[PDB]
Amino acid sequence: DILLTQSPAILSVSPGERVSFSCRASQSIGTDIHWYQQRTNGSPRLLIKYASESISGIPSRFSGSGSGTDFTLSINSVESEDIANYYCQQSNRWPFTFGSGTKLEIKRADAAPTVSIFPPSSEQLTSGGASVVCFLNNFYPKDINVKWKIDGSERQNGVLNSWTDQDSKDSTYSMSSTLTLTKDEYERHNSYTCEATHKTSTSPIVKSFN
Amino acid sequence: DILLTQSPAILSVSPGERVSFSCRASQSIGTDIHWYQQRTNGSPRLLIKYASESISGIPSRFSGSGSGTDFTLSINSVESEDIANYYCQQSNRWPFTFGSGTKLE
Amino acid sequence: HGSALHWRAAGAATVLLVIVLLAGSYLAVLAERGAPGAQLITYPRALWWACETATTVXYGDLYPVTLWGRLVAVVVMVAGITSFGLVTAALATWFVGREQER
Amino acid sequence: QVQLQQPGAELVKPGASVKLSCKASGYTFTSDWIHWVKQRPGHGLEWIGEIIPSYGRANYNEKIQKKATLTADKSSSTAFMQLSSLTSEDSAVYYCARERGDGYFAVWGAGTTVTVSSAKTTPPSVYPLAPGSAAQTNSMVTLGCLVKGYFPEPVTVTWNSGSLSSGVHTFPAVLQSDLYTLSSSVTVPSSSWPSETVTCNVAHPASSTKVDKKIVPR
Ligand SMILES: CCCCCCCCCO
Repeated sequence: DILLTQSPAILSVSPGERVSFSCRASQSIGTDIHWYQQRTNGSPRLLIKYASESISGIPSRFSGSGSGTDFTLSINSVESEDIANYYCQQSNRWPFTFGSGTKLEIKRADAAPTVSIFPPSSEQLTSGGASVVCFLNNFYPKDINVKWKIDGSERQNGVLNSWTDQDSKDSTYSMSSTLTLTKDEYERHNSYTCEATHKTSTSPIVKSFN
Repeated sequence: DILLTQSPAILSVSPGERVSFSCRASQSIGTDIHWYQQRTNGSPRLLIKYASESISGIPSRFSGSGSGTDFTLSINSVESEDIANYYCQQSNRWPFTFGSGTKLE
Repeated sequence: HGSALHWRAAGAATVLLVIVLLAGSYLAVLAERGAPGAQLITYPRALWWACETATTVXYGDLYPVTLWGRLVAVVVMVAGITSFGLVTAALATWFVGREQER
Repeated sequence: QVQLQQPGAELVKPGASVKLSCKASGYTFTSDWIHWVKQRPGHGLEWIGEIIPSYGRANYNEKIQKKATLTADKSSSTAFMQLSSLTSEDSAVYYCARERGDGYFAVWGAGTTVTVSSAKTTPPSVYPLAPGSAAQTNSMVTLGCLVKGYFPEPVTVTWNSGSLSSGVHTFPAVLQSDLYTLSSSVTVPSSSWPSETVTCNVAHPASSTKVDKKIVPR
């Protein structure tokens, strides 16, 4: 069957530049290639049909070119909403096949994380245990670390972290750190501390509550 | 003439896994490829004809796929009786030719 | 309706040919999908294929590889050849009648 | 309007079988094909098979083992996919798509998340996340919701029924002891809260549940 190769798998570009995704077929397929966009947790969306034909509803900065074996999807002046995975698909021969996909990245300006710590809810405490949630929102680059401290002492057990993909709105990243423990252990302590260490500052941004 | 390349020559797999034998032709031959099984001291036996068409008497775990130059013979959940040599054969152009064969372990 | 039989049949062959072209396009795609390597698998180019098939042109850009795709092809060829042959026969009948009067 | 409607999720026991649905809307022709595409977490699109409703014929991907069986019903304009004898390999999002017989997928369904596990369905518990008494604020304030102890994926979290979209972060779920957990954050101007209501909406299709949680100060 027809193999479609998308290389490289990741394209990193500064906001405003022109980007080009590459799609190569293992044999000549004329102009029978179609392009799709899939954002995080979204369904794929048709951008270009038959290599170069535009679709209504799609921004004019999207264009396509090529014929035979080598095809190109281009974006003039990349912006934040363009952050997604890009797939090519051929309809020249049965069966239809898909490319492996290319992810788009945007190199924005460095941004310090906005830290917020949240005490457990009364609804949860009533139910049983307690979860202390800390939000590290809208930072860049994605590399970041979070330290939990209880009464001045570093805590590691009961900590589950979660990072998001690059954001479609401002090209930043975000992470959530959750310290989960029972009310039987939550009560015998006073201060819970969330610390954030990021490239944008030698001094770690700290948030706490009693 | 048409060269059929079977690589690797030996496939080693744990009992129960899915295995895939590879057969590559030196030029496009559509789906004109056939697969054979030969056990120790036995005669070859047809498993798949025309790349994907099944044969009566052959266990359903045997399947085939591919077209053009690259063809695959697959076994879903390999068992002991599958231990043999596997050959591909093309009938697209004269003369018919055989692949070099892949042994299953 | 007592218009000349040869012109009626010619008209009928034309309408029938158009039907064969449309049905042929539909049935070819239906037959060819599922066969690895088949190119006759989208309707617009299938109709183009039907046209060159009915006229016997083919060029070789598109053709069926399956049994049922080829059977559909043969029907399209015969319908095409018969239709054009029926037009020629109608033209002859016209010329013959007019040469008698002349 | 939404042309292809798929259920949000299906929970399947290892070895069992499920029948996914795809309900079509809008213009329907005799030349329409319905395709099914499998996508495992963090991976690409994989073509499964196709069916032409007006004739009923179906074709399948031959490179993979046949787990699917495509049928259709012209009366209800619904396409069905019968996945049988499922394992963990088959756990993925399954999209249906419409092709006008001209080669491309014009519209896609929202996808049905299929989870294969021996576990049991568990509705999520939603907890409010209001700032503590000591927290100071600038021009903006951050609120949140805690979706904990649900199974299986996914959950859809919106703020004020979609009215609040800007400044919203819904983190990927973390799995531990057969239970998923995530949080969603929202940032509104501090002058607008709690003067104006902020409420998160959490829907868990696998248990047919949608609950709200208004975010009030402590
Ligand atoms: C004579 C036209 C019949 C078309 C039949 C389509 C073939 C079905 C493929 O199994």
